[PDB]
Amino acid sequence: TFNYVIPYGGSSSYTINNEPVKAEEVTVDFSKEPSASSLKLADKSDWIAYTFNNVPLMATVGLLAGAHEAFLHYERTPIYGKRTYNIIKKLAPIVINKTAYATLLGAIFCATDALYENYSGKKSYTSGMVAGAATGAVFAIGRPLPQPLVWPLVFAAAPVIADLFGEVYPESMKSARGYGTPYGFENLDDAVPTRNPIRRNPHHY
Amino acid sequence: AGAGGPVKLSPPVDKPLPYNYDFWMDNGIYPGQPIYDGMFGSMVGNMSLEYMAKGWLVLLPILSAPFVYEHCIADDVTRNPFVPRQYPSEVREFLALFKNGFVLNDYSQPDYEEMKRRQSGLLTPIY
Amino acid sequence: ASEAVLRLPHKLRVMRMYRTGLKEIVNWSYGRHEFYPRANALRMEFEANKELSDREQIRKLVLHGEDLLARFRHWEPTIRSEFVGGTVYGVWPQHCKDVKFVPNPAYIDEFKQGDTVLLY
Amino acid sequence: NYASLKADTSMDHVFGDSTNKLNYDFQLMSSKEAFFWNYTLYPIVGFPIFLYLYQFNKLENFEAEIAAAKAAKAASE
Amino acid sequence: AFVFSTLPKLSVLYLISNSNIGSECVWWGLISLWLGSISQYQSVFVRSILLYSSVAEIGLVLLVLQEGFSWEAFSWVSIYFLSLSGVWHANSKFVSAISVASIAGLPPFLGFIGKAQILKSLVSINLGILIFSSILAATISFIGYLRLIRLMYLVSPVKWKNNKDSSFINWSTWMLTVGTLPMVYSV
Amino acid sequence: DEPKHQIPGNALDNWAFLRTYAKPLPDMIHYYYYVYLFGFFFVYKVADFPEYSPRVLVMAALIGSLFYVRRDWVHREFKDSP
Amino acid sequence: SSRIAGDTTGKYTPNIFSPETPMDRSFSHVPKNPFWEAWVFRRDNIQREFVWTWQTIFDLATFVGGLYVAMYATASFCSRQNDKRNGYPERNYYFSDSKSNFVIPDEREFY
Amino acid sequence: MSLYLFMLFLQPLSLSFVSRSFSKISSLMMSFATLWSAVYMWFTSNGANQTFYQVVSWGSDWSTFGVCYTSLYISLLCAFIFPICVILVQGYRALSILICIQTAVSLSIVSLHMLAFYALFESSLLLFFILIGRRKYGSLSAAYNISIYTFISALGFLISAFWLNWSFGSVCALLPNEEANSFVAFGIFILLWVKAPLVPFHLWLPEAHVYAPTAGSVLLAGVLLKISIVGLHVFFLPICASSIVKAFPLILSICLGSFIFSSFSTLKQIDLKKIVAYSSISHMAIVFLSSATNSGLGIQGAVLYCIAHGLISPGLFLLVGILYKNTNTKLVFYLRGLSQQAPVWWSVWVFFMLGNLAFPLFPNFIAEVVCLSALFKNHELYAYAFIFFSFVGTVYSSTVLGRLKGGVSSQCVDASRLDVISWNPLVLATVVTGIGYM
Ligand SMILES: CCCCCCCCCCCCCCCCCC(=O)OC[C@H](COP(=O)([O-])OCC(O)COP(=O)([O-])OC[C@@H](COC(=O)CCCCCCCCCCCCCCCCC)OC(=O)CCCCCCCCCCCCCCCCC)OC(=O)CCCCCCCCCCCCCCCCC
Ligand SMILES: CCCCCCCCCCCCCCCCCC(=O)OC[C@H](COP(=O)([O-])OCC(O)COP(=O)([O-])OC[C@@H](COC(=O)CCCCCCCCCCCCCCCCC)OC(=O)CCCCCCCCCCCCCCCCC)OC(=O)CCCCCCCCCCCCCCCCC
Ligand SMILES: CCCCCCCCCCCCCCCCCC(=O)OC[C@H](COP(=O)([O-])OCC(O)COP(=O)([O-])OC[C@@H](COC(=O)CCCCCCCCCCCCCCCCC)OC(=O)CCCCCCCCCCCCCCCCC)OC(=O)CCCCCCCCCCCCCCCCC
Ligand SMILES: CCCCCCCCCCCCCCCCCC(=O)O[C@@H](COC(=O)CCCCCCCCCCCCCCC)COP(=O)(O)OCC[N+](C)(C)C
Ligand SMILES: CCCCCCCCCCCCCCCCCCCC(=O)O[C@H](COC(=O)CCCCCCCCCCCCCC)COP(=O)(O)OCCN
Ligand SMILES: CCCCCCCCCCCCCCCCCCCC(=O)O[C@H](COC(=O)CCCCCCCCCCCCCC)COP(=O)(O)OCCN
Ligand SMILES: CCCCCCCCCCCCCCCCCCCC(=O)O[C@H](COC(=O)CCCCCCCCCCCCCC)COP(=O)(O)OCCN
Repeated sequence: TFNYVIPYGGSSSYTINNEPVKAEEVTVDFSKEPSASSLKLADKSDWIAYTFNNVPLMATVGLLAGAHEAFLHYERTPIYGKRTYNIIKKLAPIVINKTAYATLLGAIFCATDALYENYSGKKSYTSGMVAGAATGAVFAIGRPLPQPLVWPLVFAAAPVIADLFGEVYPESMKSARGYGTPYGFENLDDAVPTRNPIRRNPHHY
Repeated sequence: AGAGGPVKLSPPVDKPLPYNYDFWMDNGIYPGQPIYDGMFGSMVGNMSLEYMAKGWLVLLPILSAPFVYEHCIADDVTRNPFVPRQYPSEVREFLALFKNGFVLNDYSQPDYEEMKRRQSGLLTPIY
Repeated sequence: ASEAVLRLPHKLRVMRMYRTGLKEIVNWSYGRHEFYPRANALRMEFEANKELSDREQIRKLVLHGEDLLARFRHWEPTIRSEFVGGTVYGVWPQHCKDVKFVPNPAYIDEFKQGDTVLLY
Repeated sequence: NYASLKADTSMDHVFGDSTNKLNYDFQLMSSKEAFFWNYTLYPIVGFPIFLYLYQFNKLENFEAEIAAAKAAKAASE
Repeated sequence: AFVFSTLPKLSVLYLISNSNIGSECVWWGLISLWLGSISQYQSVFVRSILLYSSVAEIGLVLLVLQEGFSWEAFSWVSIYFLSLSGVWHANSKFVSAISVASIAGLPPFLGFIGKAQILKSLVSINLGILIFSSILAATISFIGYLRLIRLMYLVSPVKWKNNKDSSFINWSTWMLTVGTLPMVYSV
Repeated sequence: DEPKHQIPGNALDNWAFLRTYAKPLPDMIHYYYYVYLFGFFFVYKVADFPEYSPRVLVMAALIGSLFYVRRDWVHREFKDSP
Repeated sequence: SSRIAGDTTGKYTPNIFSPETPMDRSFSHVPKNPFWEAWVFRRDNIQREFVWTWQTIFDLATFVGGLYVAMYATASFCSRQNDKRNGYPERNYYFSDSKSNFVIPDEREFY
Repeated sequence: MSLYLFMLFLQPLSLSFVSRSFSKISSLMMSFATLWSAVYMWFTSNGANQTFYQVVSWGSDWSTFGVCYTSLYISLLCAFIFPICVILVQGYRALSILICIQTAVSLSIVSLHMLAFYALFESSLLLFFILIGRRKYGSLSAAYNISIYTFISALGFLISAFWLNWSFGSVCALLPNEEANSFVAFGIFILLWVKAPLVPFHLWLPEAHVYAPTAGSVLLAGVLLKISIVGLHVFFLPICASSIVKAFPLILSICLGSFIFSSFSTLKQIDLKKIVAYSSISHMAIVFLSSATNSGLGIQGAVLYCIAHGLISPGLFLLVGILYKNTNTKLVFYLRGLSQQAPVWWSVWVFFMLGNLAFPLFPNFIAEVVCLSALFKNHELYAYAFIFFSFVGTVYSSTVLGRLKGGVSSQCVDASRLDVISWNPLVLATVVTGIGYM
């Protein structure tokens, strides 16, 4: 409007609908659909199955962290001097404990997420928040004062961030095209494509 | 002499200042004062808040006794020995419109119920 | 009783109690005519117990008189206007000399007045 | 450089000594007391809010009761 | 270091774009973006700040190039070359400041156009995680570039060698300033 | 003289704590070799990993960030003992 | 011991070598106080004495969060009343879960 | 319009060719010429053209410039207030930085392209880092704060602009586009959230103002805060109205909370500049809420209040700067007896403080009345909340005035001829707007 007399923006009729018009005459899709593996892992029906399918990721991350710390300890120890102690006995707890703690935290998160979703019966943000909060509570069992408040918050926030930018964002902005005519405005006289642009072939790596 | 009277100057600060020193108002003359008198330090007349509350507790019933009778115990019919001022129909109808009017308490009138409901009007605008 | 009063010796404490009681007699009175009988009554009250030597009884008397003088503190002390706590105290305070006045302020390096950005 | 920290004792005889100090500890209200007084005073401040809530609730309840009775009268008849 | 941190990249980007060498995985660019930004912020030495900036940016560029945006990577590499030339061949404080600003992506300089091409490409693919990471990592990188600006004009008197060999350096600074308006069509 | 921030701790105790970083420093090539090797094998393996939910991925990233130990931290605390 | 720096006629010169102190802008500066300066420093740098204690958390949550909650609840009530007043269908607000798509009233439509 | 833009481009250009000794005189003459060109732009703006008074394009969508009601008022305010900043600043380096900042800001207001808007407003990012972080009187902390807050908000705005340019195909305001996306609305909103200080993103402002030079503080409060309202009216409400209506309870919560917390924080301040900075933060909340109502009464009220603030805050910052030059202190505790010692400074200070409290003969009163009317149009409680809490501003202002008004002082610290000359235009403008020539 760019005036001071009437409200800015506009209004669209709710009664009047515009019949959908295809973006192009022929649509070629270079985006592959989700794999059967993805759907299997995503299935939260059985909490135990869901947990056991998704823990490998947490275990791997714990193993990488433990390997990192163990290597740092091993690198410093001197080869030239003989050591009374056994290095593996010193280093094995590091890796084992890190992997176990990571797996336990990821198990708690996955279990609570599946159990809440089943009990509630709906896929919602709350399920992620309560799983994160429970994981952060387990993380901060014996930590000083600030940490009990901070970790349940950071952990609860992480599934919120994942849901907003991993699931809601793409579905929200699926229609936008970028070529031909703007999604909403097809009356405007813009070049109309016979086929959609294919910027890349479907990936295979 | 109103002008030129002697004054005592407040001593310069010579010790670490308290964090909440902004509660003290000092212009440089000797008797500095709190931001709000009675917030701290000497209290006027040596009377605490508890003393004032006990006084108000003793006083409040005696002061409220006249008002509670007429407003609550008494009723329109029994409040006064006469009816509200009688007006011609054209004048009376207009006067009855005013919510803050004095003609709404005429029990003798056949429109008493409506007038009473008008007097106890809306708390806030409906729209 | 305040700490400063408490630290005082016995003699100074009783002198202070008499002084404060006389001032409070003045504050609660409606005229100078009332003051004279009340002040004579206060004098007689102190004179009556002056010869007491029992320390415990003296302490009891002092403490009670201090509680009475604390409760009967006036909301409005009668203070001379020119003294601290007075209406005309500080109304137009006398200015001290040695005031630092900068003459012709705008004409000192008039062209280059302003803030500079120094850089490294 | 800095101002002198030495006081002036010229008027000490006339207006009294500065020996007596304030007894305040310069600390604020307790947290428990503050919670009570904030949650008491703020509702008093927001008196219009409660009047609007009261009237709106009364209106909505009346309207719902009217609808219920209307339904009842429109069912049999 | 300057010639071998810019020139080699063009060949690899051309190979990737022309030979369809792209993967569905976004972890590697996301990692490069975050690691580079955090390491740039925690690095005391100025050479490490400049080296980690290239890691972060080339991670983002890798993510953009996998999705088919060849034109934007070829324009980015050219702007990045011109931006890096003046910071690396430091002789004048002003040239170095304009270079750091262009690497940072400030709008009056050509560096803004180069960053804009990548960011514009990112919004088309519509991946939320990448956009969020990009914003936060860019802020962290900006703190490192502010550190560089602080070191030159706000920390201590600076004296540098009089290496008066600015072959293309004056031209590069001019091309950075002036080039924004001609290349505005791209973004 | 100007007001300055109070430094917690005694001067000699803080300096002693700072001196625990002055230890034989390994070369970074040893760490880099292993990271390059395992990273190459990891990239090859990653193509075969199952597709994970975004929420699980983000949680794994959080756990990894929390469990990551800075190289300086191990360096300061490393003791050649059982 | 003092001299007038400013010259109205415009023939102003700074006598940097004058034995007598110039009455320049620096003449009127107020003398600082060692204790006041330290108070100013302490007041500005009050983040150093911040400590996370249950009392601090309680006070913060009760006043800041409490006000924010009260304000949100009031705004939601006012929006609900306005929607009822205007006759508009329940609007789809961000956190409200409404099975209605109404957001902006149609200017052409008569409500 | 073309004359204004040309004068704007000439002002930075002139410095390159000046003698380095005539810099201040040339800069002042250029500032006055830019003001006169702005008056010419006002003369050549016909009210008959209701939508945009004038639009000029120089070959591309980026070079599309135009003036509307908001743009016209803000541009005139910037041109009116710049001469004061110029005279207050000394040195070629300082002049160069200030003139570049002004050119970038003044070009941003008239820009009609989101990407061009971003290019022009954020160009003055390093210049503020350098200005606020100057060698002796600056703070690096404040510079880092302002720079990081600006970069993060403007980057979010840039991402939203890129999506709008990809989806619609253009990002020019003159092309009617509507979006219901909440991510894009949030991206555009975050810039407005930070630039116009709103709790909890207001921390950058007070630090910057305290450690900025008086010319910088005057420019910042006078017009830099207003750049948010141009972005709202020109780049947010046309496209993202649906999201402002969807989030109105949240917007109202955040704006009222900003107003309350900022007012309470102003009570704990001992530095005059911090007091003026927190007053600005409190005042910005009403403008933001009024514009978000998307009503005629609100948009006009917000712009009017912005002009009133852009006339009252520079005055207070100027008087504070003059006092600091005279005394080298900003602590209210050290400053006493200012009534007796500076009767002329005190009169203007009291007048400006009365203006800040929105008294009837000041522009703030009319502006506040209009903004409150817009809030009352939305809901009665909305207006009541804002009206009630206004007393907190009175408490802090009264306490400050009382501390400054009386006491014992041995220093005559009054304004010189130069200081009165600098505030006279601001006083006259305040009076004229107060009498109803808004
Ligand atoms: C005079 C006429 C010039 C007008 C047009 C030019 C075309 C005719 C060439 C005529 C020569 C003039 C040179 C100008 C352009 C150079 C191109 C070129 O030459 O080859 C192109 C031409 C054919 O290729 P093409 O036209 O590109 O099209 C092929 C396909 O379309 C595939 O190619 P494609 O990549 O172009 O595909 C289209 C592309 C779309 O691509 C485009 O749109 C390109 C945009 C143009 C940008 C221009 C900047 C590029 C920088 C290079 C500067 C030129 C250097 C000159 C080098 C050669 C000198 C002769 O779509 C894409 O998405 C691909 C991405 C492309 C890259 C992205 C563009 C961004 C570039 C970076 C910009 C960032 C800004 C940085 C700074 C900017 C500041 C302002 O080749 C020839 O004609 C023969 C080459 C012969 C050259 C030398 C031989 C003569 C001498 C022989 C013996 C030499 C020894 C003796 C020495 C004698 C002197 C001592
Ligand atoms: C047997 C050989 C031993 C190695 C074992 C394995 C060998 C490698 C095999 C395969 C390697 C490929 C994959 C490994 C990770 C990729 C990184 C890499 O390889 O670079 C080379 C790297 C050395 O490169 P460099 O350039 O020489 O060192 C640069 C640093 O400055 C180094 O200097 P610095 O360490 O002294 O400084 C560390 C600095 C460096 O900074 C970083 O680490 C940046 C990384 C941040 C995130 C990375 C991207 C995340 C995306 C992951 C993508 C997958 C998920 C998809 C979606 C997720 C969306 C984010 O970070 C810190 O300051 C410590 C904090 C840790 C992260 C900071 C973020 C905290 C956020 C949490 C918030 C909670 C706080 C709230 C309360 C706060 C109160 C106010 O080598 C390794 O570190 C490998 C060790 C493997 C341990 C990784 C632990 C988990 C791995 C996956 C989790 C993903 C997060 C990454 C966390 C830490 C990774 C460094
Ligand atoms: C045809 C008929 C003829 C009619 C004339 C028509 C011709 C049209 C234009 C011709 C005019 C000459 C152009 C001037 C070139 C040199 C200017 C310069 O060096 O600046 C400082 C210089 C002062 O020199 P100095 O005091 O003797 O000492 C400097 C020493 O060399 C070193 O001193 P330092 O080491 O102590 O450094 C301290 C530094 C503190 O450190 C910093 O702050 C560094 C910050 C990094 C850059 C600042 C970032 C923000 C700058 C925003 C741009 C300002 C305009 C804002 C408008 C928004 C535009 C999107 O502070 C400064 O240097 C000044 C602060 C503000 C100036 C920054 C603006 C300059 C931007 C780039 C300059 C152009 C160089 C190109 C090089 C060409 C070949 C080498 O010139 C000035 O008087 C102020 C700047 C004038 C700006 C106009 C230049 C145009 C740039 C705007 C970009 C728009 C695109 C270009 C199109 C222009 C029209 C086609
Ligand atoms: C549409 C254009 C925009 C797109 C940009 C890309 C296209 C480029 C278009 C213009 C390119 C201009 C490149 C500018 C280079 C600047 C010139 C230069 O570097 O000269 C050097 C050259 O230095 C040398 O090493 C000379 C060696 C070779 C000389 C030139 C080689 C010429 C070969 C033929 C080139 C013709 C092209 C062939 C057919 C296209 C001299 O500098 P120094 O003496 O080393 O130090 C300077 C000292 N100081 C400035 C401080 C005083
Ligand atoms: C940058 C965003 C990160 C959030 C920052 C918040 C502050 C961090 C503190 C950590 C707290 C953990 C994160 C909580 C934020 C979510 C908001 C809570 C609201 C809420 O509980 O409603 C849920 C939906 O909200 C939602 O989950 C979607 C709301 C989106 C979050 C807010 C977006 C804007 C915030 C940005 C403010 C400033 C940015 C700076 C960080 C339930 O929904 P439901 O569907 O489950 O219904 C229930 C049917 N069972
Ligand atoms: C960790 C962070 C937080 C931890 C601590 C938080 C503790 C705060 C909890 C209480 C805070 C105040 C209470 C407000 C929320 C009460 C419960 C919310 C549910 C609700 O909306 O009920 C409405 C409350 O009344 C209302 O509409 C609001 C009444 C109270 C507002 C006025 C009180 C103070 C006034 C001060 C000014 C603030 C507002 C200024 C505009 C009335 O129910 P409904 O009819 O709307 O039905 C709507 C369907 N539930
Ligand atoms: C917790 C209180 C919220 C704090 C914000 C207070 C006031 C902000 C209002 C700004 C006005 C316009 C912004 C539009 C929405 C922003 C926040 C609205 C509240 C919100 O989070 O709603 C969510 C949807 O919004 C979204 O999905 C987007 C959320 C924002 C994204 C965060 C960062 C995005 C940055 C992207 C940069 C540019 C990207 C451009 C491509 C979920 O609500 P729901 O509808 O699902 O209800 C389910 C509950 N049961």
